[PDB]
Amino acid sequence: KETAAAKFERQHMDSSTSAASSSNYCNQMMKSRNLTKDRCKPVNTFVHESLADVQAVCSQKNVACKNGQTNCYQSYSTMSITDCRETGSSKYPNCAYKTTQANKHIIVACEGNPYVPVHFDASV
Ligand SMILES: [Rh+2]
Ligand SMILES: [Rh+2]
Repeated sequence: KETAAAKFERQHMDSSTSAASSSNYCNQMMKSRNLTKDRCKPVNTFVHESLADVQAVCSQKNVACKNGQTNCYQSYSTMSITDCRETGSSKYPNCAYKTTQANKHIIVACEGNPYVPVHFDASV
């Protein structure tokens, strides 16, 4: 089916835009990436960097993951990102999000061979 690596790309990668297309960005992107299908995914981050640059983080600063696993990695350089956060008045199926652009270090969890991002842990 959909690999963990492909799922990370669907849920977290948006290399096409340098920053959050618009105030509508999260409303459109959360739906189109199928993060609103079964429920409103409450929070989700999209990264506006090349796939190779995000895959390279698996080789960068090793940090503890929030769940206590050891396989998380923080980017040495800041990256362009968009945080999506479901609004207090959002009601499934009409999932509503606030769109916020940032330039932060990302923290991803990496797994497999090849060793690639499979979850988005945090930005700092
Ligand atoms: Rh820094
Ligand atoms: Rh700094």
